[PDB]
Amino acid sequence: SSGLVPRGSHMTAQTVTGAVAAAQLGATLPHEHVIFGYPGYAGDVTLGPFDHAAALASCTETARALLARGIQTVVDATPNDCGRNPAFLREVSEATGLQILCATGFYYEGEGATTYFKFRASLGDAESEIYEMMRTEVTEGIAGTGIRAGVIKLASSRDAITPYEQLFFRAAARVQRETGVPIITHTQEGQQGPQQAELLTSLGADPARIMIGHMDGNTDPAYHRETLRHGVSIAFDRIGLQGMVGTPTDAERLSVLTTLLGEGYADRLLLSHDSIWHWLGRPPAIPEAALPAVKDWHPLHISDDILPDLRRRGITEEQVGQMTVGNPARLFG
Ligand SMILES: [Br-]
Ligand SMILES: [Br-]
Ligand SMILES: [Br-]
Ligand SMILES: [Br-]
Ligand SMILES: [Co+2]
Ligand SMILES: [Co+2]
Repeated sequence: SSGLVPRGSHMTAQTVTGAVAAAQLGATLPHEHVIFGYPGYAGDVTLGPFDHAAALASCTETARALLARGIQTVVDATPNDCGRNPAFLREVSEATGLQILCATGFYYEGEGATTYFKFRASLGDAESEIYEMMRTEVTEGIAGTGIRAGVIKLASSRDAITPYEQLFFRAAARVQRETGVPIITHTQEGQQGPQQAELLTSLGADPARIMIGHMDGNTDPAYHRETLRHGVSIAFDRIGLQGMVGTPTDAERLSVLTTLLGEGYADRLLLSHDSIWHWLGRPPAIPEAALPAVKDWHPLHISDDILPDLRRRGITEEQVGQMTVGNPARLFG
């Protein structure tokens, strides 16, 4: 246990099929979405119903393809208000053997279903209600199913971590101190990474259990270095999603990544795609102009294209193993 180890609290990762030892996690994708729906998708149920058999077939096919790559674990980062379905994730996991951790949390103000908790906040202690929800889902289970969330998902807006969002950050810090559960986050358009790390650590959350995400959204490495100073991990977790409404290209992501790797930050860098295996609501109508922005946007892209490109650029087998196996084992295990 060299380096920065988690402050003895959580002893094993909690997956949708039960507890799993850190050493059993293996190569892991720290931020993906088996299924996902933007708030409102359920309102379009008549014309956009969930085809369970089709979704299970497509998702198990993806899980099998990941296992072929030696990826044994996926962290599903889907917020409670964005189509999270623990029971479905368990079906996919039981069917294939792929380990899946699910999340507890609400999305950022710009895209989440915010009305409910904004209302609860106007009436009383919304932070405490959110804390109770997170704590119960992490320690006891979700929706009475016994399936527990293995990570807390937090998300902030671009210009600030809004009052609405801070309710979740404060509740999550409290649950993190009590259980030691991992925290993963969404940052909007390459902003607030430092602010998130400062806020969570100042609230007492363990930096060794924190992964600030969507950091590939910023192409100035000083921003990543400022975030990393807090002792937290950062994830380039939308690899393959290029030029989509402002995101950098993978070439730009790799430049920052290789610069950080050359500066010895391998112990704090994680890689994922933020892929969606099966969309909820009506199947997305992909515009002909956006086809290139999503061509590498699937979960086999890091295994097949990114890792070999890092290796040929001088990144070592040990560094790749640290990012894809070592880091996840410590952060989620
Ligand atoms: Br469920
Ligand atoms: Br279902
Ligand atoms: Br609020
Ligand atoms: Br490799
Ligand atoms: Co996100
Ligand atoms: Co995501």
